[PDB]
Amino acid sequence: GGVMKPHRYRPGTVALREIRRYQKSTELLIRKLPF
DNA sequence: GCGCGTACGTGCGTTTAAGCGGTGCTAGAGCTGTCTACGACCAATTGAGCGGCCTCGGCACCGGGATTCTGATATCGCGCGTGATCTTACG
Repeated sequence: GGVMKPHRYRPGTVALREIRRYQKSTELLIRKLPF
Protein backbone atom coordinates (compact mmCIF):
# COMPACT_ATOMS: atom_id res chain seq x y z
CA GLY A 1 0.00 0.00 0.00
CA GLY A 2 1.50 3.26 -1.21
CA VAL A 3 0.65 6.76 -2.40
CA MET A 4 0.84 7.29 -6.17
CA LYS A 5 1.12 10.64 -8.05
CA PRO A 6 -1.08 11.30 -11.09
CA HIS A 7 1.22 12.26 -13.97
CA ARG A 8 3.83 14.73 -15.20
CA TYR A 9 3.54 17.52 -17.75
CA ARG A 10 5.21 17.36 -21.11
CA PRO A 11 8.08 19.85 -21.56
CA GLY A 12 7.41 23.27 -23.04
CA THR A 13 3.79 23.57 -21.91
CA VAL A 14 4.56 25.78 -18.92
CA ALA A 15 6.81 27.81 -21.20
CA LEU A 16 3.73 28.72 -23.23
CA ARG A 17 1.65 29.32 -20.10
CA GLU A 18 4.31 31.72 -18.81
CA ILE A 19 4.48 33.36 -22.23
CA ARG A 20 0.80 34.24 -22.19
CA ARG A 21 0.87 35.11 -18.48
CA TYR A 22 3.60 37.71 -18.91
CA GLN A 23 2.18 38.90 -22.22
CA LYS A 24 -1.09 39.73 -20.43
CA SER A 25 0.26 41.74 -17.49
CA THR A 26 2.58 44.75 -17.46
CA GLU A 27 4.25 44.70 -14.03
CA LEU A 28 8.05 44.96 -14.09
CA LEU A 29 9.91 41.67 -14.22
CA ILE A 30 13.44 42.38 -12.99
CA ARG A 31 13.54 42.63 -9.23
CA LYS A 32 13.89 46.20 -8.03
CA LEU A 33 16.63 46.33 -5.40
CA PRO A 34 19.36 44.38 -7.27
CA PHE A 35 18.61 46.63 -10.24
C1' DG B 1 15.08 11.51 -42.98
C1' DC B 2 17.41 8.65 -39.43
C1' DG B 3 20.04 7.93 -35.24
C1' DC B 4 22.60 9.25 -30.95
C1' DG B 5 23.95 12.32 -27.16
C1' DT B 6 22.21 15.37 -23.99
C1' DA B 7 20.24 20.46 -21.66
C1' DC B 8 17.13 21.13 -19.18
C1' DG B 9 11.80 21.10 -17.76
C1' DT B 10 9.17 19.68 -13.62
C1' DG B 11 9.11 18.65 -9.24
C1' DC B 12 10.86 18.64 -4.49
C1' DG B 13 13.55 20.18 -1.08
C1' DT B 14 16.01 23.72 1.15
C1' DT B 15 17.69 28.15 1.79
C1' DT B 16 17.70 33.35 1.66
C1' DA B 17 17.51 38.23 0.87
C1' DA B 18 13.29 40.89 -1.17
C1' DG B 19 9.44 44.06 0.47
C1' DC B 20 6.64 46.66 4.72
C1' DG B 21 6.63 49.01 8.46
C1' DG B 22 8.72 51.92 12.01
C1' DT B 23 12.01 55.03 13.66
C1' DG B 24 15.53 58.56 13.33
C1' DC B 25 19.01 61.90 11.07
C1' DT B 26 19.71 65.31 7.63
C1' DA B 27 21.58 67.23 2.25
C1' DG B 28 20.93 69.74 -0.66
C1' DA B 29 17.10 71.33 -3.19
C1' DG B 30 14.28 75.38 -3.58
C1' DC B 31 12.72 80.29 -3.10
C1' DT B 32 13.66 85.52 -1.79
C1' DG B 33 16.67 90.03 -1.84
C1' DT B 34 21.63 92.15 -3.55
C1' DC B 35 24.80 93.20 -6.61
C1' DT B 36 27.24 93.34 -10.97
C1' DA B 37 29.06 91.88 -15.85
C1' DC B 38 27.91 91.78 -20.58
C1' DG B 39 25.76 91.49 -25.34
C1' DA B 40 22.81 94.14 -28.94
C1' DC B 41 23.20 98.20 -31.42
C1' DC B 42 24.79 102.68 -34.01
C1' DA B 43 28.65 105.07 -36.17
C1' DA B 44 32.47 104.69 -38.41
C1' DT B 45 36.30 102.27 -39.77
C1' DT B 46 38.97 98.90 -42.02
C1' DG B 47 40.17 94.74 -44.55
C1' DA B 48 39.22 89.43 -46.14
C1' DG B 49 36.77 86.03 -48.86
C1' DC B 50 34.49 85.10 -53.50
C1' DG B 51 34.72 85.11 -58.22
C1' DG B 52 36.97 85.85 -62.78
C1' DC B 53 40.51 84.80 -65.20
C1' DC B 54 44.89 82.73 -66.23
C1' DT B 55 48.25 78.69 -65.63
C1' DC B 56 49.91 73.86 -65.28
C1' DG B 57 49.84 68.78 -64.12
C1' DG B 58 48.11 63.85 -61.77
C1' DC B 59 46.13 60.85 -63.65
C1' DA B 60 43.19 58.13 -67.52
C1' DC B 61 44.01 56.28 -71.49
C1' DC B 62 46.49 53.38 -74.88
C1' DG B 63 49.48 49.70 -75.86
C1' DG B 64 52.69 46.30 -74.67
C1' DG B 65 55.21 43.36 -71.71
C1' DA B 66 55.96 40.90 -67.51
C1' DT B 67 54.27 38.53 -63.40
C1' DT B 68 50.12 35.28 -60.85
C1' DC B 69 46.35 32.48 -60.32
C1' DT B 70 42.68 27.93 -60.95
C1' DG B 71 41.87 23.92 -63.38
C1' DA B 72 43.50 19.76 -65.10
C1' DT B 73 46.89 15.98 -64.96
C1' DA B 74 50.58 12.80 -63.16
C1' DT B 75 54.07 11.06 -59.50
C1' DC B 76 55.32 10.15 -54.70
C1' DG B 77 53.65 8.64 -50.76
C1' DC B 78 50.85 5.91 -47.57
C1' DG B 79 47.59 2.46 -46.46
C1' DC B 80 44.86 -1.70 -47.54
C1' DG B 81 44.33 -6.24 -49.86
C1' DT B 82 46.30 -10.83 -51.97
C1' DG B 83 49.82 -14.42 -53.15
C1' DA B 84 54.64 -16.50 -52.24
C1' DT B 85 57.96 -17.99 -48.70
C1' DC B 86 59.32 -19.12 -43.96
C1' DT B 87 57.67 -20.69 -39.52
C1' DT B 88 54.91 -23.70 -36.19
C1' DA B 89 51.44 -27.06 -35.00
C1' DC B 90 49.04 -31.47 -35.72
C1' DG B 91 48.09 -35.88 -38.23
